[PDB]
Formats: sequence, structure tokens, C-alpha cells
Amino acid sequence: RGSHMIVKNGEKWMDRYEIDSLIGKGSFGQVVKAYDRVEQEWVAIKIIKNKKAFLNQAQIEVRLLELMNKHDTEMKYYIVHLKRHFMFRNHLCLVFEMLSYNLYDLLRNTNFRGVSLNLTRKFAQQMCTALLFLATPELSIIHCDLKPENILLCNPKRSAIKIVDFGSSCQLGQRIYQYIQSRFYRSPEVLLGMPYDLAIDMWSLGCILVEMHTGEPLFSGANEVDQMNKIVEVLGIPPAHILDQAPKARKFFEKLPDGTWNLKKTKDEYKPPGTRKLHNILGVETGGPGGRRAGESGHTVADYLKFKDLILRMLDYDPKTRIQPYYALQHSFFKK
Ligand SMILES: Cc1nc2ccc(-c3cc(N)nc(N)c3)nc2n1CCOc1ccccn1
Repeated sequence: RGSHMIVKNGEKWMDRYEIDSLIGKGSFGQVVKAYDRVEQEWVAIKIIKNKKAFLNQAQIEVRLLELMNKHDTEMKYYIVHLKRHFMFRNHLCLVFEMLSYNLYDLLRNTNFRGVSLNLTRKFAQQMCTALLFLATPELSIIHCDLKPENILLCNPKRSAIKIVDFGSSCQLGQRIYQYIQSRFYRSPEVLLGMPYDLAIDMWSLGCILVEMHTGEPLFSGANEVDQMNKIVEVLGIPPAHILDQAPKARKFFEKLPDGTWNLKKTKDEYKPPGTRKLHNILGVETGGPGGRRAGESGHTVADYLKFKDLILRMLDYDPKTRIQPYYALQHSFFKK
């Protein structure tokens, strides 16, 4: 009764898994911490709900994780490792390496004042390497759900991170789900109902990295129209050649007689298009977010200008010219 598996702390599965406790949850089902008695090690077991839509999503996840594990490259280690999968009490069970807390928990630890530019840079470099791996031709995987909750520290003391949750993922050219990406991290092409490729993940990364340094979401929309309005506050009206091709352009925008585009007024205010400058959100010249980094080492105007320049390349409206992972890794923000 119910789609979830019932789990009692202390119980043992197939004389092997000491279900320690419950460490996670989602629309997919539950994640449990269990000791693998046979392998003398902690594992995270993702227990998929007994519902066809979530079972179908998890079989795509198993297939893409096994595709990735076939690759001889050190880059694959920014992706969470699937150890095994089996059916148990009519639930699909995915056994993962045990990781530490997600990047939202890390922000909550700072009272949402943000982590340092130095740590932000370390997360940025690993995430760009993970996106480079996903962009390998034979993979061409779109994650489609990048958010701080889906980026996990390997260890609570170190900077090493891994991407989890390929449940909403697809490969280049697929259209499977009605709505994709977590709203705050959703690319303009997805809001506009346009075709989407690996560039949507780069957009999400841009939003994530600003949130990690400032402590608060760059674009916190309560709905799709509010999301697009928040993006326009910072980046201005999207290019006419994009909006001219966009199925949902008229959800947000209106074409003038002279051929130019403006915001549709809401059925009711926002800052004028492009007036909420990322320069001021980052506090490039005013001591960083809320002035809290003033004088601190690793928070110079020069460091901030490189960060801002890389972020604005990740948040390019045009998915064709948006910076790609290979080029992102060559940016002066990452220079030793
Ligand atoms: C502590 C820990 N280790 C994990 C290893 C893997 C996974 C894991 C792996 C895959 N493919 N999808 C999910 N959804 C979680 N989740 C782990 N968690 C804690 C739980 O985090 C989260 C994060 C996001 C959503 C739910 N729960």
C-alpha cells in the first residue's frame, strides 16, 4: 500500500545491508544509508517508488550511469558511482558510493552568506570537467536537473564534489518530459519552449556558482513568468533572432511595430531590463556580496572581474555562443 518501500532502522536485506537510516528523498522515492556487511563499507541505496513513471526514469538512469562507467578517463569520477542494482520487494534499488552533504546544506552552514571565491573556483573547475565528460560525443548526456541539492561533497572536510541524479536526463536531440530543469536553474531556451542541447546545463552551472558565492539564488522565480522577469532584470531583453523563433515568446514578451521586443506587463514591478547588474550582485568593487569580503585575501577586484566575466559567458542568451566546457576550463578565472 503506497508507492514507497517501508523500511525499519536496523533491518538486514538478503543478509548483507544493515539499514542504518534514511538520508534522502525525492519524487523518485527514498535514499537509505546502509552498511554493506559483505564489503564492510557504507553505501547509499536509492529505493525507486513502485510506480511506472519513476521506474522508467530509474532504468534510463541505470543505462546512462553504466554507459559512463565504460569510459577510461579520470573525468568520469566527478559522476557518482553506481556499484550495483537489483529488485527487492518489487522496488528497483540502486547502490551508490556513500557521499557527504549537498551544496545547499553547505550554504545553510554559512547562514546563506556564501562560501569563499577560492572554494567557488574549486567547485566551478570540477563542474566544468564533469560537463566536459558529459559532452563526449558517444555520451552527449544532458543532466537537465543541475541544482545545489544534486552536487555532493565526497567528504565533509575536502572540496571534491560529484554530480548525482540522472533520473530526468536525456541524450542530445531527445524530448521526453513536458517540463525540465529546476525553475531557479532553468535556461531561457527551456522557458521559451525552444530546442535544447548540452548548453542548458552550462546555464544552470552559471546560476549555481553565483548562488554558492552570494548565498542566495541569482534568479528566484515563483513561477515561469516571474523566472523570465528575474533573468531580464539582470541580462536585458533576449536577442530578437531568439524571440523570433520561440514558441513561448508571447508568454513573456510582445513584438513592437518597429520589429523590436519588450516585456509583456504582468496581469498585476521589476527593475528595468539589464539594470540589476551582476557587477553589483557580486560586489566586484564594493567588497563582494553585501561587502562581507572587503580586504579578505582571495577577494580582489581582479579575481571578481574574472569570475563575473566567466559567469556572463555561462549566462549568454544564445545557446550557440554560450561558453562550452572545454573553453570554460581555459578561462583566466582558473589560471595557476
Ligand atoms: C549521503 C548520500 N550519498 C549519496 C550517494 C548517491 C545519492 C543519489 C544518487 C542518485 N543517482 N540520485 C539521487 N537522487 C541520490 N545520494 C546520496 N546521498 C544523500 C542523499 O542526497 C540526495 C541528493 C539529491 C536527492 C536525494 N538525495
